[PDB]
Amino acid sequence: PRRKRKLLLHKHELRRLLGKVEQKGLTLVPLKIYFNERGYAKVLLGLARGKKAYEKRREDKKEAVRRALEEL
Amino acid sequence: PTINQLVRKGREKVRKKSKVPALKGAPFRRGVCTVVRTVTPKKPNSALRKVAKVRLTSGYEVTAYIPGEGHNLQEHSVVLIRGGRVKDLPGVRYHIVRGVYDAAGVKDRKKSRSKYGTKKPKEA
Amino acid sequence: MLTDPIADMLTRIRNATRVYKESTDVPASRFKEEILRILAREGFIKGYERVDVDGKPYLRVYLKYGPRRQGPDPRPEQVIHHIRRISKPGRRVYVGVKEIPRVRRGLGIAILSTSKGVLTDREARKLGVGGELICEVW
RNA sequence: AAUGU
RNA sequence: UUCCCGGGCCUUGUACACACCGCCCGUCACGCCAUGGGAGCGGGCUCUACCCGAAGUCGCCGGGAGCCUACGGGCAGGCGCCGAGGGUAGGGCCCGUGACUGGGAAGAAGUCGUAACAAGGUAGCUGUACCGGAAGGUGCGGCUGGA
RNA sequence: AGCUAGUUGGUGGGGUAAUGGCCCACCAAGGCGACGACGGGUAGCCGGUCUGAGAGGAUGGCCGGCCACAGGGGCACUGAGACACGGGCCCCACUCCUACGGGAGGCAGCAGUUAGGAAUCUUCCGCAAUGGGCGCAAGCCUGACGGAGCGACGCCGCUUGGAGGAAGAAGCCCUUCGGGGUGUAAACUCCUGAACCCGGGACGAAACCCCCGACGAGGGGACUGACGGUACCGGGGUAAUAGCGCCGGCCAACUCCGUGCCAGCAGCCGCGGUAAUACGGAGGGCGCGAGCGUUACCCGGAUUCACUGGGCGUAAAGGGCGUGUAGGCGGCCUGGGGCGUCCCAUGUGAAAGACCACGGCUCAACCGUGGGGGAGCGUGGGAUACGCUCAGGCUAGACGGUGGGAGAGGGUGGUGGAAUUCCCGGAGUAGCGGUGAAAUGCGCAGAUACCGGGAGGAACGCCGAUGGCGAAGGCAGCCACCUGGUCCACCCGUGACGCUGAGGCGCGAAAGCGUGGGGAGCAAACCGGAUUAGAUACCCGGGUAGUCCACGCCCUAAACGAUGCGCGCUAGGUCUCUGGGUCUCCUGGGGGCCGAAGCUAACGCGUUAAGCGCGCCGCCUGGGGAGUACGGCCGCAAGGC
Repeated sequence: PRRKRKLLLHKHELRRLLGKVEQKGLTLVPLKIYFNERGYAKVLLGLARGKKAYEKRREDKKEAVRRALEEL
Repeated sequence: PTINQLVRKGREKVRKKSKVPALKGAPFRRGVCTVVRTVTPKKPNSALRKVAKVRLTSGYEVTAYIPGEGHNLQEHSVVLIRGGRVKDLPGVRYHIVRGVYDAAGVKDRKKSRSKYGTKKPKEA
Repeated sequence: MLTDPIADMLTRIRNATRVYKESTDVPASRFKEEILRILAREGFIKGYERVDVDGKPYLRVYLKYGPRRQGPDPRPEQVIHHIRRISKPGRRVYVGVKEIPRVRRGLGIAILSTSKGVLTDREARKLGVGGELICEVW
């Protein structure tokens, strides 16, 4: 199910997305999927804000005492 | 309560509910698959858990988990149900025993195999 | 109306000693004396004497304690740390000689009533009789 | 004078 | 120095604690799970009444009827009570199932407000009654687990 | 929650081996049930077995004992015995033979098939032994049984090897590139010799029988072995299987890379978001070993149904309160009985099992022998402290008498003033009312404000609280009547007459409901005006039920001290209501506040206990779903239980 499926984009179109992707932290995300006139699976990509830092609450007393014990 | 009261009524003996009615309390139980799905977990975890609606011999149509990485279960395969909930996916209370009937062991697996169907890989 | 006479007595002793009272009274009962007679014999109480409160006959128990102590809370430790009724009117308790209790490994007594009179758990064990476990004291 | 993935 | 913004110190309330930019309630929309009701259908078990009733035991007869006799009788046979089972009808408890429907829980950044928690901005909660998209509001009375 | 008509009993029968409603006539109206009948669900019962410190809990597979059945169901025949597993009659279902009219059959015996299921074995060998049946006997039959077979299904034993052997090969893994680890592990040297080949080879078996003697006792002789040429013994003899679980915490065992809330783990908490000791592999480590893990089920942990051994002010948990039935519990002294209780003796407690001692297979697992416990229950004798019972006595509980007392305790009949509204009448003029500010509204049709009269309803200011009364709900002008409770004093009378209380009965704020009445003020619903984004609200102007009365319902609540009732025992202090006193002070009853001891998770409680005890009732065993549904009772309904 999860496969590194390859996409098809014009050479000049592909380089423009590489310029933006390598340079900055902007993602390319599947915006949607469908089938065009000809009847081919055609995916619509988007430009990403990225960011969205995932807050991770931390340090459980238990560990803290734990380390103190052993280290010293 | 007074000792007299205990003589009159007596203590209510426990009685516990079966975490798993795999009927006749048999160890495992065979059953067919009606729907082989992908479900999204509770609130902290994210993923696409591979569970499969199975219709056991004992008339129950229950949901069951499919362990390992990858499977070969079809919208109508013969499976053997084990028993073990999944604190993550709601009404899912039985694990599907990998390596029996249509449920294939795990390809490439090499560690805790006994519990994943896969036989001992010859060191070729 | 006072439901359990003995239980009352054993309890007065308790409460009483609990506040280092020199002595307290208890409604006179011939049976109760027999108990006290044993409490005395084993030196749990200095002793006791038959007396009168407005014509009504009582028993005066002269409590006993340990010596005063050092440190905060100088109160002396009791000789009667624990006194508890076993067989109550709501649930009488009986023991055959072979089932008579062993109180505090021995440093405690277990007064009971057998058809041979009111004896301790030894006096009783040594006599061959069991009966209605009255209470245990230690 | 309301609400806050 | 009332007011607006920021801040000391003490005290107070708190269902907050990544701490009020906090917490949190009910309907509504969608999807899924179990369950109640539901015109009724499909069963299982059991009960009662009556009709037909094998075998067989027992009870009569055993004669215009055969067979054995040591003619007292006996067997065959005839009849009857009882009777497994079947048939009809009506009840009972339980189970499955049903268009549709009531509420319930879960679901993920859905839609509407904001009732509660700090006088939560009208103290709150409560029995009851009425009312309203929804939380809820209001009357009467009660509690303090409020001033 | 009621059940019952052969139902319960009786007289006489029928029947059997025998009692009996087992069956039948007849007579009577009985029998059973909250100490749980009837009905429903589940289930073969015990010895034991697993677990457990134990008391308990769970279980009844193997082996022993009892019961029941033999395809579903009925019936008898025979017989010492059956209403008969491989006997019979009949109906039913099903399969099979047929010349279609009637025949044969029942594996829940052994072995085997198929179906069902996660899953459960050879169409075997032998009657040698043990046991059975028949027979004088030889002997026949015995899928009982003694064995072999298959399955790590379980327990015990056994092996894959033993002594050497490097600053430490290679490979692999990590590295602060020195080096660390796997690792004495291996290769390597010796060494022993599972297996396998060879040779010997069981005990189990000594009898029935025959002979002598009388076929008795005794003595002598003879045959017989399925397992098996197996166990075992002797000779020789090759180093000759290792897997599985786990390594974040509970829990013993850490590093590199891959992946990037994906893939996945998971028993709980929880890991996974680009250095993951938690996912996947590898290296390494830990545990265990022909096994290791998973799943299900029981006990444990869980004093988490608590007897041992729990609780109920705020955590779940006091019934809304009385009266009281059954029941449970009961003061002081004496005597009888001796039921509970205790003691001794004795019978029973089958075997096996468990415990212990000693032996048999090389150990053990197993197995043999002997020994000790064992509740319970029967019988016999004894004891009389406590419980019970009968009797005699007592007055310390309780109740009664005399005398005082306080009180918004209750029910009925009246009646007193202040206030609101309305009407009538004076007088009087431009506003009144209302809010945060307004407006709707009312007012020049003469309101608001002011004086007098009248009508009518409801509630009773000050006193008056921190007070009083009541079982609770609750009760407030005054007067009279009828009436309950409660306190004190004197210690006069009765003599344990007591405590509690499943059901039962009655009382039960407010709202609400039915008739009829009443209706001044207030006010859900409703209508306006504002506010606001909206305002089905808060604020303002109106306004109907209802709030009031009578009678009858409803039966709930933060019906709260969120604290059941009674009794006894544990410092004091201070205020207060009410009574007695040799009223400087002591004493009884009630209501508050602080605080000995003690209790409590803490807050707090504390002689008005949440302390220390006893009796009895009620109630709680995680949050939600739910005080919901179903059932039932109750209710007019709402709704209650």
